[PDB]
Amino acid sequence: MATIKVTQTKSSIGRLPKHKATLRGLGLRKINHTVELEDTPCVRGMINKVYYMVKVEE
Amino acid sequence: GSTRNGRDSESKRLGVKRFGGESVLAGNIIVRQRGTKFHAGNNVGIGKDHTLFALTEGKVKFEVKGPKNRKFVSIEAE
Amino acid sequence: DKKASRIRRATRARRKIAELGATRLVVHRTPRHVYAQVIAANGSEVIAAASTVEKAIREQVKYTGNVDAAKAVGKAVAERALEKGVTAVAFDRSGFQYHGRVAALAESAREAGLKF
Amino acid sequence: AKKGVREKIRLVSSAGTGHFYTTDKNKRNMPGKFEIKKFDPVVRQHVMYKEAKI
Amino acid sequence: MKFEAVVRTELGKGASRRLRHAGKFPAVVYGGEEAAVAIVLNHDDIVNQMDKPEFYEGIVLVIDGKEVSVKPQDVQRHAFKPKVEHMDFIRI
Amino acid sequence: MLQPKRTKFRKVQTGRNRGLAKGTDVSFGEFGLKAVGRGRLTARQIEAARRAMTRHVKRQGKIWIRVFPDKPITEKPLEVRQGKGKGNVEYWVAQIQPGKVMYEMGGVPEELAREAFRLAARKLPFKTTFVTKQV
RNA sequence: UGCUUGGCGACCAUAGCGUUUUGGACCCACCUGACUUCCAUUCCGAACUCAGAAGUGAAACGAAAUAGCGCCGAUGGUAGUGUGGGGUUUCCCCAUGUGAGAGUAGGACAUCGCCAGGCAA
RNA sequence: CCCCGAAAGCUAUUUAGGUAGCGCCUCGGACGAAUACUACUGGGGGUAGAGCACUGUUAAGGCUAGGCAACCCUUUGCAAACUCCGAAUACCAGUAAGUACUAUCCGGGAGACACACGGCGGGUGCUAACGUCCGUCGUGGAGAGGGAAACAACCCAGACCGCCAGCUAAGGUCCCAAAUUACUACUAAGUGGGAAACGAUGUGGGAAGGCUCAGACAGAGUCGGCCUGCGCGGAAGAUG
RNA sequence: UCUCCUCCCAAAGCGUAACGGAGGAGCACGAAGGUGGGCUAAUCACGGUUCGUGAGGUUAGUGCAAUGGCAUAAGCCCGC
RNA sequence: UCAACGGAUAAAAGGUACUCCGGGGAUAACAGGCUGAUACCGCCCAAGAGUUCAUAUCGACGGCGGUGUUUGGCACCUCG
Repeated sequence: MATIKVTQTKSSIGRLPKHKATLRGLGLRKINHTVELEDTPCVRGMINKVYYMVKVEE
Repeated sequence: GSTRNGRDSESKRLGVKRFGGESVLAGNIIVRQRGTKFHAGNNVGIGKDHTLFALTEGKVKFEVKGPKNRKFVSIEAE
Repeated sequence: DKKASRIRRATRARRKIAELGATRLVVHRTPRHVYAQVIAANGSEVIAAASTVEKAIREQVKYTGNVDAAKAVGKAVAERALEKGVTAVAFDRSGFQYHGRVAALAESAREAGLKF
Repeated sequence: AKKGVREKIRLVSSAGTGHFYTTDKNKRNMPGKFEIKKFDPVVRQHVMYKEAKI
Repeated sequence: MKFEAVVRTELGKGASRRLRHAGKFPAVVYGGEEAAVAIVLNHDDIVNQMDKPEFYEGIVLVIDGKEVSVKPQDVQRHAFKPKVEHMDFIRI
Repeated sequence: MLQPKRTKFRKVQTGRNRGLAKGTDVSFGEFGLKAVGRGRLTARQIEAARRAMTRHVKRQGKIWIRVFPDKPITEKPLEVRQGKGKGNVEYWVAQIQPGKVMYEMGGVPEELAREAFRLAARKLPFKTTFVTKQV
């Protein structure tokens, strides 16, 4: 319900195509870029998809 | 020094064309099959090649029914 | 098993009638007695029903196993279904040949105004 | 290779419309001229049709 | 024979495997009316006694402080190593 | 040398040999020879090991061969270029995974079994272990 | 109000078979008769069919009982596997997610609707 | 100079190093979320696995028709073209949030239709090849920078330009060469810094066992297995 | 070898290559099509100079490959 | 049976060491490269042979490596 912050920590070069789409869907654009997003099962699911290259702050 | 083999037919693009829950118009082919791998249930016709197609508009429903536990495609009114 | 054989002979029509979604007039026939039910399309609920085990038909007829009885039952079930607003039925022989009592019942149910 | 021996024939309307169906026959199984009722579209009626060549 | 048993909090492949790396092994106790209990046993302890016949006749498992008489019901052994991967104990 | 008396199909795609064995328990005898390694056991390899064992036991006790070579293996002939169809069946193999009890022995002393099995083990292309019937 | 039977269904083995027992009030079944011929036999009234009702529940059928056989079936583990890492890379492991098949404990001798009949309320 | 940016595929071809339509690029126009990602819901699976109920194939024993042994029974395996079963994923569809100029349609212009390696699933091959043929994802192609001595295709990471600023990735921190100290172990082999079966009182750890002050082992310990870490031999090539 | 069909390879939607693994087709049928009615296999056991009864349950059948189907048969017989 | 099956013509076989041109290291022959089935060398087990006795010498049935070293595989370099 409340907004979480999500940073991209690793590159999106070479990532599976769907994983790149997911980053686009979180609104992440470059390394160290942080987005604030409403915490949602949907937003959480995207994060789970790209956990290896995304740090969450709650 | 040769192969007696070499041959194969063209793939016949069989299979489920509209899955569970899909909205179909009357006439829409649902399944293309060889024999009745799926049987025709309510609001579903069966062609000469055992093509199942929607007799009415609605939603495709698969269902196991009957004493043999056979799969049936029906169109549900929705 | 005679009953199974008969039920085998019945299935094709009964399945068809179900597919057509028609109101069905099912006829059972036993050496003594004869029966007629009008059943909804669902095949679960009976709309109208006549037989020689029923007191009113049993009294009005001589033997229950006769072709004369089958004419009574045909007439009864038809009248009772027409009361229920059942017009146009599909006739389920139930595996008996369309003949003798079964056809007699059918004819009487046609004469009374059931359309088939 | 071709193993087909069934002779093609033209069935012709017994009305003088000249409408013909085509088909084939095994000439051994059917030596005589084939005859069969078929809908003639010109006279819009089912009439007898009889075999003829081609 | 009496063995200490600890009730498993974490279950499944990743946990089961970690136990086995730690010299313990997942096991389950079931039978009677009580629900099946998932327990950890010490491998060396159990395996050392599995040569004795009495082991197969009956042992006591101290689970959650409570002594429970159980017979060995099933053993899953390693493919080729002399190890035990899992045991089923049926309450006696 | 063992091979199927007949087969549905003369040639078989290579495939893979992943997994652990199914028949991993001494089910007929008292002692068995179990595979620790993975590999193909040829029919020749199987018979070499069987002869080794049998000679040693000296017509005492029973031996169970629990592996059957039923996978035909083809080789291209020498001085043939790639192509013109799959090669000819040269030999049969049995796919061995870790755990597979390949042979079993009974009605002998355990020490004689261990020796018989060590001798057979030396004819085989992967590692093995002596195993006993268990409760 | 039951308790039964008959018809038509739902459902399609936790429902099934097998075995045992039980039932004729009705019903159901077997049954009786069929040059006289409605109808029937690629021969036969077996079946189909018709006219019947003396007999009998023998068979069948229904019901009950029976885990005997099938069926169902956890928990736990195991296999595999999506993603990301690692390796000793013909094959594996680790983190996380998912998670069988087999087997075990056990379950189970169905549940339900409409109509009609008999008995009994 | 600025912006975008492929393909080495499919189908057909007297075609195979050509060409055509399609796929992929671009430009204009129309259209506007119909698209992608995720959660949830609904689907169909017959793959991995597994299993032996079928079809085959396999072992032992029983029972026995037959003439040793069917067929059955019990036990036990195997399967690309077996299945009583059966995932993960993927795909199809719906619902919904957030993010995104997405999707689609009609026109102008192409280019390409020799692909490569790497991962994963496979066929072929010897589970050989910097081999070959597919599927799928990545990179190269058309991609600089850092690492991997040097090294298209691996790891990290996408270069608008300038800066004698700072933080980090992979990878590193004795000297070449930018950057590390402390502590705890193990290894003695320059193992590290090529190579297996197998061999061996090398050595470290763990959990048991046998035998022993009624005397073990060759007057106090001793013997042998198991689970494990690290080492040794096995180990021969041509300019240095 | 060249077109077509079936299976496998093919990675549980579709599709997917090799001078990869296996087979088929280049027709047949005026009924072997339509429909109404009817019917239900294989193989054994046992008794009889094909017949009867039982078991069994489709292991049969399908004009012709394989695959998927098929008892309400799509299999088998007959009338029109 | 336009079956070369999207079907160049209605109508078509060969030779060239007498040869020619345009190309290709897209593609063979030499040598290099990769690979190591094969080969060669080594080793493991030890059936046995060896009067007796596995191991003086030899080493069946099988197994594991090394070399690049035979026979091969591939088509990476080179056909201005």
